[PDB]
Amino acid sequence: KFKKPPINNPSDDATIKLAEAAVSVSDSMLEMAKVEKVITPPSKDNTLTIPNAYNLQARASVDWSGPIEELTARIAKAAHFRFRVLGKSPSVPVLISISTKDESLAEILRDIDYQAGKKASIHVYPNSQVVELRYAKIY
Amino acid sequence: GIPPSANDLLLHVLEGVPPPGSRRLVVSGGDARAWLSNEKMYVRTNLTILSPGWLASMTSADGTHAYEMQKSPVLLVSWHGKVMQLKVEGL
Amino acid sequence: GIPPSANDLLLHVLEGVPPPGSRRLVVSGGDARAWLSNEKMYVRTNLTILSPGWLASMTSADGTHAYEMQKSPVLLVSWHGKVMQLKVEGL
Amino acid sequence: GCCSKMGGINYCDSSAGRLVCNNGFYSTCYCTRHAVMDLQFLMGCCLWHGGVYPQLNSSGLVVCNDGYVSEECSLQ
Amino acid sequence: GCCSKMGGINYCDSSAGRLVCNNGFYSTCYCTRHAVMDLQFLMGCCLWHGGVYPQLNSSGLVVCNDGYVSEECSLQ
Amino acid sequence: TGSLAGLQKETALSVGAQAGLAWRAKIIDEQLNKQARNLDAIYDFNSLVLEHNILPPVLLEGRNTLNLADAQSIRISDRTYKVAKQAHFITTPPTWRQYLWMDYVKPEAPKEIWCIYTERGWKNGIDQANTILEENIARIKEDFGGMILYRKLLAMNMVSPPYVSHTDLGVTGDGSEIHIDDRVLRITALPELNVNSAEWRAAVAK
Amino acid sequence: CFHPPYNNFQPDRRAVKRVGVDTGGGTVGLVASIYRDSKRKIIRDLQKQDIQYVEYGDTRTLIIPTDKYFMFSSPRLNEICYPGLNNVIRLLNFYPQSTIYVAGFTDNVGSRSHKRKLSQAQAETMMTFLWANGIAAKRLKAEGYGDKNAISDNAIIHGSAQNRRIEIQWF
Amino acid sequence: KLPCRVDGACDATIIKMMTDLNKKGIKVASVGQNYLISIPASALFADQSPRLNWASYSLLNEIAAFLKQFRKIAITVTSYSSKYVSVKRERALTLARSRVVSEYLWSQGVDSRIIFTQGLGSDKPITSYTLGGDRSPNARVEITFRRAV
Amino acid sequence: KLPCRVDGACDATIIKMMTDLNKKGIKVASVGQNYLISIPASALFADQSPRLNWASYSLLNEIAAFLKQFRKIAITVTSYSSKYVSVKRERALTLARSRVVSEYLWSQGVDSRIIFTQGLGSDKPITSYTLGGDRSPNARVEITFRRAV
Repeated sequence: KFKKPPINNPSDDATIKLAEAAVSVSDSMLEMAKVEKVITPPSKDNTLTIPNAYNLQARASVDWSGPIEELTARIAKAAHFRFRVLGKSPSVPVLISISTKDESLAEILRDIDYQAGKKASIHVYPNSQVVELRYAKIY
Repeated sequence: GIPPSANDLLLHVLEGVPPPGSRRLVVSGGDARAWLSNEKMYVRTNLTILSPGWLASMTSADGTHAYEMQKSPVLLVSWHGKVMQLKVEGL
Repeated sequence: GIPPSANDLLLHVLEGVPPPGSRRLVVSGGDARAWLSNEKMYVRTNLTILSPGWLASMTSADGTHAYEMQKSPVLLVSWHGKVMQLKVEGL
Repeated sequence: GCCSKMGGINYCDSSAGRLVCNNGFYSTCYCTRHAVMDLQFLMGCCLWHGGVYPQLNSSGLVVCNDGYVSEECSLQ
Repeated sequence: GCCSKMGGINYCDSSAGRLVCNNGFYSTCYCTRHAVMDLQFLMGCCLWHGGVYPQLNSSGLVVCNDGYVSEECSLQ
Repeated sequence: TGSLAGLQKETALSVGAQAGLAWRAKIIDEQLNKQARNLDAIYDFNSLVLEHNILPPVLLEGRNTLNLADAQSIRISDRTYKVAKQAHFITTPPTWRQYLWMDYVKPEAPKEIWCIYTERGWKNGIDQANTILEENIARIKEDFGGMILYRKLLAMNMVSPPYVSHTDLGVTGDGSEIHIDDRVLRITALPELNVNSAEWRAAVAK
Repeated sequence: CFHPPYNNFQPDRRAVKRVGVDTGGGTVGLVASIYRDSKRKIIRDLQKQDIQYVEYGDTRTLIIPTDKYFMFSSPRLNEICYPGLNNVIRLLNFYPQSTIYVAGFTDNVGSRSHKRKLSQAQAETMMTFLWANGIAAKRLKAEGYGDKNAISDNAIIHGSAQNRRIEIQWF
Repeated sequence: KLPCRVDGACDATIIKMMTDLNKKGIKVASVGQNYLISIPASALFADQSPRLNWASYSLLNEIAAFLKQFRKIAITVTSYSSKYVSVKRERALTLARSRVVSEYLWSQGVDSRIIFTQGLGSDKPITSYTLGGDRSPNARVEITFRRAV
Repeated sequence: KLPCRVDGACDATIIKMMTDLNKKGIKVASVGQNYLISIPASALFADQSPRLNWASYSLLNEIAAFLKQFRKIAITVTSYSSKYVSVKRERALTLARSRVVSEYLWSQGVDSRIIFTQGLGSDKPITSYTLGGDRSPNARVEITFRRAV
């Protein structure tokens, strides 16, 4: 008998076409990210703004596709920290999309802070046990 | 050329009173109300509208949203971090 | 007078979007797509066209070729050093 | 049978859009249309456009309210 | 029978335009029209011209789109 | 015909196409709904939006262009760039459902040679639905690739960024209606390609 | 009996259970044991699962698919497919003097460092699973290549699926 | 044409698996809209190690099938153990146990948004009788959630 | 009206000739999309001379009939021998053997574009048992290709 190892479930041509589009999207993003990193080298990291402490090492798996404030409040309530909001919330809402699996709350907050970008910022004060969300001075 | 400020009918939409001369639309799948006055929908809900795009928006003190937008038989909303759809009939 | 530079529909042909107002043609025998808009054929492929002759040509970054030519029910192509033919229907 | 293996239906709570059984447990059945349903599949054509423009056509073409033509509802 | 003396047809891979058998071997059968075929013989007249010009003629002459006259399709 | 010695219904295709198109559209919609989160991860329009909620423009690229205008004269070019669409204010980001979702309405409006022609129409409708899905995929890929090309050319210093001017008003209005903090925002310069090649910046990746 | 999670890394007593259950014949049980303990029966069992065996000259090679013997995009070993791993250990027990080379291969999707790291992690995981069953550490070496030397075309779906693999060679 | 209930859900089925879990010995409690599932550590893990037994996956499948009947946003998994060597070893053991349990629960198809995991060691006992090891009643894993609407 | 398969090819026929060649003694191997045919030199040539026997043309016809079943671009034919007198004589012998084999294969109707011929002498052995002459297992001719689409 002659056989070759990978014999999976039968495939659909719609999924085949979506995969063929997604590979080209992926390596276009890879080339653009490489060019962007070469032109602009970053020099600072948000570890200074968001440090870790005890009871920030409890872990979480999250799949969230909504606004930032409710998710940040849930993370702060699970981390047993007070929650503070600074600035005016914009009329067009700040939307985030997180889909992770089994990582620490400090890493969750850092990914949320990086995905927020120029609209909002996350700060953590462990001596006062405060998680702070501040909105940008725009509009 | 100063642009117009807003539509003052969204205050009545926020309070829940339908616009005069309008007709009601049937909304299924979630907690929302909708009216049609001048080939535009006015939607009263506390959810977040994601896909179809709105023209004007107001917010109340307790967290209720009022939208002015063009007509469409479907709305894409986020409930508590989960994306779902609302069906609009009677257009 | 300066001759025209190109036809800007070939960018959409390279991206795979058909030109507006055109109709589809059926291509058999190989991996190619063709459209007919103004009694001219627009062909998107990655093979090499040998016999019938084309009017304008563009190339993408990944090796995709887009041709503007006159209508014809047959094409001669080179695949991997082998010459074969493609059948065009719907003209 | 909504409140099966319980005491039966007490009333429709329209604030949540759910039935209440004769115990203190909420039921899984809906009783208003303004209840949270996980709707992901909707029928009808000219979706994600302005809807079907209500003109009557000699041909079988279906045109949406934004000028788009729906090929799926169009008769061949 | 395409996948004969094998486990039968798994699915049509449209990226290559070929059937896949239930083992790991590609089949020799085509399953899309956009597959590499070694076509050398094609029928029809006014080939290597613009094609048949669609006018209806009182006589039996067949004219191509470049002004050529096809004597093979032309009736005597 | 042949050698010298050799010389000496249509409604089934239509109903098969009209059934197969809707059936294939429903199966394509189910397969699209199976992969909802991966499509959101791939076509992330939300994180490509600029500072003042402005959708980036769409750019098209062509390489190694030749035109035979007529006899005795040809025109060639090395590269060409075009602005297909222009930037504008948005309130919501786009989603993949406006591009990829197909339309399904259930049709409830209905023998020697009937079956084979019904089967032929049944395959024809499936082929038509596959062609429609391919065109939709090409359209969304074109839009996303144009936005990625704009983001690359902004770092490569060939396009200009949009310019936003905001005017601040105080407490405006009459005694019957007031507004507390009016702010009017207007973009004054649209993005455009530049022709000054001496100001371009190159990128060498180690 | 047999514990499904790797039998606590103990040598299984497969023959005595069969010759104890086939008595109510001893000769029939011995014939069945000497049939099912043969090398060709192990090779045909590995043919019943999706593992390929190639012998050419004095070098033997096993091909194992990561899509079924690993969890998705992880160096974690899929615990559901443990009979294939046990048959791999049973086949490798027949050559107690040779040296083992294990190599990891992925397809073309992703970044170069990501492909190299995933291949290296899968190769180290498979080498550790080989080491924990009795094979000494001086006879093992693991290496992870990316899309360097593929066996099929990466521009097609089935050919790209055939390229993600673990190669085990011995003399 | 509209759906009439939450799909794959039945109140009789909920009562049936609540009664079955209470007869098996897994404690299921409901006060208001809050729900608690308490599992002893001996029915899931080995003797003070973060390794699941092969036969506990059926119990985990039953717990997942019970959890699919509700609509929820966040689940919390908390682990408690007893004193063996020091505090660092027992906190690490409880964190690893909660990580493995929530990994299998997230691998199965529960329709939640966030799952939080913590291991508290031996800080909060529920019984003053502390003579056993993993057979003690205060060595357990707890799954808490709130039913939404 | 369109063709339904590649002409003159069948999967059952491919399996039949693979089984027949493996039972005869010619090694046929397939890994991924690469195909290898390994032939002992005693079944084709004389005792360390580049002269084909008259009876080996039936085997060459069988190999050509197997090779017509696929679509391909390039074929590689490589010859290996054993140590007889020096290195120059064995490289010349292997080059002549590969030239003759590829000449007869190109004379028959294989639909390939390029056929490459090389003779490596005795540089790459597959077996440490090197006592025989042309009867040794490491004296062989190898035909490798990749199936295209």
